[PDB]
Order: sequence, then C-alpha cells, then structure tokens
Amino acid sequence: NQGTVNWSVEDIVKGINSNNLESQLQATQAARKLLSREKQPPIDNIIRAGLIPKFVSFLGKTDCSPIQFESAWALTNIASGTSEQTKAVVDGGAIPAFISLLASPHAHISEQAVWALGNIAGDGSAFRDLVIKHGAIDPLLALLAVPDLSTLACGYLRNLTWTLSNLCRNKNPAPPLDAVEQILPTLVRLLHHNDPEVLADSCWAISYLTDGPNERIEMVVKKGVVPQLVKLLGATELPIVTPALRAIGNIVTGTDEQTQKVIDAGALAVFPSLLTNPKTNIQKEATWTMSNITAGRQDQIQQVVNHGLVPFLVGVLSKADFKTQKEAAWAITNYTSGGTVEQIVYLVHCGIIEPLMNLLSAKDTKIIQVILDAISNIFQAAEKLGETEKLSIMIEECGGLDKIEALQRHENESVYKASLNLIEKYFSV
Amino acid sequence: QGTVNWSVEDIVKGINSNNLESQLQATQAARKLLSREKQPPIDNIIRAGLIPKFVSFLGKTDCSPIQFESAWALTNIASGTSEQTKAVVDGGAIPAFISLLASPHAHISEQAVWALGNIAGDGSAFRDLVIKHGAIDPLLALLAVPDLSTLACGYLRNLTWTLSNLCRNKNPAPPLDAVEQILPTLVRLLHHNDPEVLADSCWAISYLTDGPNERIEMVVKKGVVPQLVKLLGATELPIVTPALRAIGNIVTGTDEQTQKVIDAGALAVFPSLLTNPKTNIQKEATWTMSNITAGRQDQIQQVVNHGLVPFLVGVLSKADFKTQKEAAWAITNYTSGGTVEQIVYLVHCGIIEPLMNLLSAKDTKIIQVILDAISNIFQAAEKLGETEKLSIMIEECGGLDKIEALQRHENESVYKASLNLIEKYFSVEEEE
Amino acid sequence: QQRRTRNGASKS
Amino acid sequence: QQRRTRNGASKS
Amino acid sequence: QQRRTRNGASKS
Amino acid sequence: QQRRTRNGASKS
Repeated sequence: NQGTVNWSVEDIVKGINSNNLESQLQATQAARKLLSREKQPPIDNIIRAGLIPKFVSFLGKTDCSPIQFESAWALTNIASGTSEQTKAVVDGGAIPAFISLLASPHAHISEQAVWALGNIAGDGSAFRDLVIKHGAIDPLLALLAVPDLSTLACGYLRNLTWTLSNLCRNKNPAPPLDAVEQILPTLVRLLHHNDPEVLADSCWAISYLTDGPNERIEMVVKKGVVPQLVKLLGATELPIVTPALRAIGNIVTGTDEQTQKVIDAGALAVFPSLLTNPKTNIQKEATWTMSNITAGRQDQIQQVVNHGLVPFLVGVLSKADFKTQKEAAWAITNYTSGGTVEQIVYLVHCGIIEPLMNLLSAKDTKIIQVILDAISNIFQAAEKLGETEKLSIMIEECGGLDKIEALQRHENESVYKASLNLIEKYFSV
Repeated sequence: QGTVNWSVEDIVKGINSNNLESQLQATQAARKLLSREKQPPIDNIIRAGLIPKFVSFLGKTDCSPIQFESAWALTNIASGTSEQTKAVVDGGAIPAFISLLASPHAHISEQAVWALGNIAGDGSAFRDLVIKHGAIDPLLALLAVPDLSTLACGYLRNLTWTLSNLCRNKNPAPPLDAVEQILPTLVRLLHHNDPEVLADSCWAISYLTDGPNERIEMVVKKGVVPQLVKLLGATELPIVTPALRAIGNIVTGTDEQTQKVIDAGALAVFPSLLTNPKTNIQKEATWTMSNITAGRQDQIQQVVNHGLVPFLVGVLSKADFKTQKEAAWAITNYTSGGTVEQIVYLVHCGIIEPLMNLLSAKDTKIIQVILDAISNIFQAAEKLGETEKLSIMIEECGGLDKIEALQRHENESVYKASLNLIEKYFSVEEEE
Repeated sequence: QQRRTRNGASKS
Repeated sequence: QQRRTRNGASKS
Repeated sequence: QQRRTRNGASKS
Repeated sequence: QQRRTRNGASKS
C-alpha cells in the first residue's frame, strides 16, 4: 500500500469511515476504480466490509455531486455481479436512493442511476417488482417525456431504453399490467427512433411483453407496433433482427386475428432471407414462426403459398440442422393438417416427399410421429382425389417405403400403429 | 461331506487310456466333480477337450455304465452358461443323446431327456437345433402309452419338463409343425394327477399362448381352457401361477377366445386371485381382468354379475403400485366400453376416492389412464343429467384438489384432460 | 378399450 | 393443427 | 421381460 | 444481457 493509489480494502473503509469529506471521496474513488477492475474485482470483500450502506448514504448527499457519482458507479458494479451481490445492494436500501437521483440536474449522475436500476431490475422478477413498487417508472418515463428524442445524448437514451426493457423482462410473475400499459406508449416511440442499439433494446422489450398469454399480446398489438416490427425484421443489423423476429414469433403464437396483422404488415416477404439466414438460430426461430403461421386458417396458408414460402420450407427441411428440421417438419404437418386439397397437391409438387421420408431415419421419436401424421394427411387428400396409387408410387420413388417399413419394428406405439395403418391401406398387394 | 475327487489331469490320463475300466473310473470322477456342491470346474473340463470324448462314450452301446456317467457329466456341463452349453452342442452331443432316448435302460433314457432339456432351455436357437435333429418323435413315443401312471414319477416329470422347454422362448417362436405335433400329448399331461407334471404342462401351455392370436387358437382349439380354469383353482401355487399365465395370455386374444375363458368359469375363482397373498398373482390376475374389461359389454356384464367389481376396487385401494396400475387400466377399459348403467354400478361400488387417490401418483401413465376413466364416467353422467352429483362426489373425496394440481405439471395430455374437466364440470370459484 | 401384453404395451 | 411455444410444447 | 424362471437344471 | 458492469459496459 503506502501513500499511493490502487488501495487495499482496509484503506478504503478507513477513508470512508473518516469525518473528512475529502478523504471519503478519495476512498470512494479508489473503491470505484477497484470495482472497475478488468478481472475479478473484489466485490465480496467490499460487501463483507460493510461498505454498501455507506455508499447508499452518499447517494443522498446532494451537497457533493462527485461522491454521489462515484458511489453510484460503485453500487452499479456491485449490483452487476451475482444475485447474492445484487441482493446486498437492495438490502442496503439502494433502490429508493437511485430513484431519488433520477431527477438530478446532473445528467451524468441521473444516467448512472438509470444504469443501476437496470442491473437491479435485471436480476429477476422479484427485484424487478421491487423497483416498480418503489415507483421508478414515473421518474424514468419523465426523462423520456421530451418532444424530440435526438436532444438527449445517445449514451443517455440507450441506458434508459435498456433499463426500461429490463422492467419488461422475466416471467413468473410477469410485469404488472398497469405498469406495462404505462411503459408501452414510450416503447412505441423508441421503436421509431434512428439509433440501432435503441431499436435493439426496444425490440427486446416488446419481445418480452409478447412472450405470454394472448391477453398480453393484445396489449402490444393494439398499439399498432406490428408494421414497425416487420420493418425492423428486414434490417441488416443482426442485433435488431433477432429480437424483432422473437417479437413477431411470439405474436404469431396468439390468435388467427393477431397472426393476420403480422401477415398484413408484409412479414411474409422477408421470411425467405430469414429461413436462409447464415445464423442457424435465425432459421430455427423463423421456421418455428412459420409452423405457427401454417397452424392458422386456410386463407392464411394460401398467403404462405402466394409469397412463395413453401419451396423455402422444403429447403430448410432438406439441408438445415436437425433442430431446425424439426421445426420445419411441424410446419409441414400443420400445413397438411389444415390445408385444402389443392394446397396439399401444391405441396407435393414442390417436392416435399423425399425430404420428409429422409427424416424418418432420425433418432427422434417425436419428429417421426409428426412426419407420419403429415404423410397420413397427404394420403387423405389423395383419397378424395382418387390418386392414392400415384402418391404410393411417389413414396416408392423417393425411398420412403423402405423407411416406413422399418418403423413397424419401432419401440414407440404411435410409430408402429401409424406405419401399419399406411402399409395395409396403400402398400399392400 | 461333500468332498473328495480327482485332479482334472488324472481324469484326462484316465479317459485317454485304452483300458475300458480306466475310462469308466475317470468318467465317474468326472461326474463326481461336475455334480459336487459346488463351484464345479466346468470350464476346466472343457479346456481339457473332454466333451467330444464324453459324446463318443454316449455311443458306447457295449457299456451302459460309461454311457450313463458320460450323459450325467454332459448334463451338468449343459446346465451352466450359454458358452458352456454351446461347447456341449459343438461337441455333437445332441444327436448322440437323441439316439439314447430309445435305450432299453430307462435311467439312461431319462438322463438323455434331461440333457436335451437343458440344451433346448438355453434359448430358441438351441431349441430349434434339438427339434431339427428329430428329437420330438422319440420323446413323444416315450409317452405313447395307454396309461401314463406306468412310467416312473421322475421319468414322467423330466419328459414333461423337457417338452415344456421345446415350447419355450420366442424370436423365433417354435415351429408350428412342432407345436402341432406336441400339443395332443400336452393335453394328456394336463389331466395327470402329479402336481409337478401339471406345473410343467401349464408352463408349456403358457409359452405356446404367449404370442399372436393364431398361436392362441392352436391351443384353445384342443379344448384345454376348461382344464386350465380347474388348475386355476388349485391350492398349490406352482400350478396356479403358470395356469394363470396361460389364461392371461389367452385373454389377450380375441373376444371369442376370451369368452371361452368366461364360459369355463374362470370368473368364479378370480376373487381369490385378486386377493391372493402372493403380490405377483394379484398383478397377474388384475392384468388379466383389464383385458377382459376391454371386451364386449356382455362380457363386462358377466364381470359385474360375478361380483368382481368390488374386488377390483379393492385392488385399486390396497395393493402395491404396480398392481394398482393394472387395476386402473381395468377400470378405464370398463368405463370405456361399458354401458351407462354399468358405469353407474361402478360408481356405486365406491370407485371414485380410490381412483382419485392414485391421481397423486408419481407415474405419468397411470395419471393419463385415470383422467380418461374420469372423463368416460362424466360422459355417462351427462346422459343422466347427474353431472352435478358426480362433481360433488369428487370434491367429497378430495379429488378436486388433485385435479387442480394437475393444471400444472409436465406432459400435454394431462393439461387438456384436466383443463377440460374443470371447465365442463367444475370451474366458477375456488381460489386465484 | 385396449388389450395389452404383459408389459403394458398393446396387442391390437 | 397446433400452435407451439418456443420450447416446442403447446399453446396453453 | 416378466419373471418366474427355471430353464436349466443340474443333477446333484 | 441481464446486467452490465460499468467502465465501459459489460456483463457480470
């Protein structure tokens, strides 16, 4: 140590417990640097020294903006750590102190308070609800309550948007409805902002709020955000597409009416690039969404056809990783399940058979059932048309008959009963 | 005491000799070692290359003693592991034993029967080898007598047991040719006085019925069901167990084959089976009942008329979980195929609370089975306008709180099943 | 209604 | 037809 | 699958 | 994503 910098925890507590403000500031500064250490900052040592309540008290000293700032930085870093470390900050009564600091005429201190609340709220549903209970929302939204958002600094706006998104995050329980209806209007504005990081965080907040029952989805959708979400869906920034796709994906799990609002916004025109995206997790999310779309009305399936998406689904089913192939299989089953005869004929024309049959070799009992259900559905359409023989031959030409024959000696019940049912009907003598 | 013997080296020296006596003494010392209690040096005897020698002695018709001693030794080797039994087969023992079946020396013939029994008992593979050497005709010929009581007790038992092993195992099952050839003799042994003969015969028949409905027909067509049901009511467990298995197997067949079991009076003895002190018998009997209640309504009505429903409810209440699961199945099949009036009777027998108590089980399948039963019962209630009455009964058994808890929980069938029940039949106010 | 083998699978 | 949540279960 | 077994017998 | 330590801006 010695009369130098890069202090020991022992030297920090000495300076902080002093009656001299100058020395309390130096100690807090030393603590902030320490917690701003690149690798393994001694958070537990600082907590175990009982410094948190001292930091929180400093937040209250409007007489000294510097120590307010340094303490806010320190606590923010402690709050960033583990849940146990975040809890130590909460138990120190830091939340109401940060909220009081939001209205500070010192913007850089207000910003650091926004940051702190973000970390705390981000820990989980419990601490998120604590932040809301202390009445954090009103002050936060009051900071965004300006005629033009471009007047605020970019770092300032990004923090607010991020913290706000964490107040929308997590479930069991989800955020309170009244709090959501209070935040949404501001969320719509930030969705139409020009900054990509703001857009990203905004999209995440929407994806959270829509991750739930149909009631919560309607709250978001009736604010008319779907068109903008679809626009963000066609962005080039992956950090924007991912959350936007998640939001859209969530909305489509809802009712047919809500799904229609996604389709009316032109979402189906960008899905070709999503289903062929280089990132495999985008393909999975996009194929998953398509499966829920094809679980809808026949007129909605017809729009999937009209936008030329079937050949892309067949594509995913052929070359994607197994995880994404599973989602694709589901999309085909829902399609053949709800589709018209004509829609199913078109599906066969697009060459669905061979890619389906090839997945019967997979070591996954569930996808096998899904495919068998799809094949059965197609045969039903073939029955009405009086062309089961033509379909039988196709399956034989795609090497499908051998695979269905193998599933007769399968452990699962649904697999062997379904196989048997198909042979007796269409592949007997 | 329980000791003595030679070294494996000395016996070898004795068998490789040209003196017949020396070979006999060695073969005797062999039999003593392989028959000693216990840990016989089977593998060491095999390593000496003695199996082929024993097999060659089986053909020494000019010396019954060494035939007998060799047959004994090979039997004990064949009684061990598959690898050990295989060494006996590769030694060409099978055709040699079959040649001995017709020996004028009954005790030698008997030993050959025993030996063939261990070989065939190893599995369907070696079983088929025994049959393919034409072992059946000689074996049945030994039983081709007017009165079976003339044969020695141990002799008849070994023969019955060996035959049962020619009926045993699957993948593949024994050839239809062989089964058809053996059955007529099996029917005779089913009517014999000896308990062990009856036991082995029942086992043999339980094997032959453990397959597709076509194999069940071969057996039932000979008219053995009535006798099986008679042996079902035996006091000795070694008879009841295989008899019950045979009956159990037959019932997995068609409604027509099931009816023959009922006509034979099987239902009259099932109360003692469902309340048998042997837990394994209860499971077996409960399993059989569940396949009976999967039949026609008229068949379900005979189950009602014979008063088995209260016993089924009893199993569901106070049996081990494995047996309880089988009971749960029996009640689902009952409620699924039963008439409304048959389901009402079921409810009057106090089925609900025992049924609900299993809803707290840790097994997922039994839960699905029970929710299905509850649904089927509610469907019968709607045809009576007694929906409210049934709903009251369920909460009077603490069953509602159990269904409430299943609103969560993994699996998808339990979601909609539980969810559909409360909406249709409960809901309103209770807690939120 | 569903008949089952001794392992609780199914016959059909 | 069947809508599924992201975990691939079913819309409760 | 399903017990009660007695396939190989040794003579003592 | 959930939190960030400040210098900077990260995750802990």
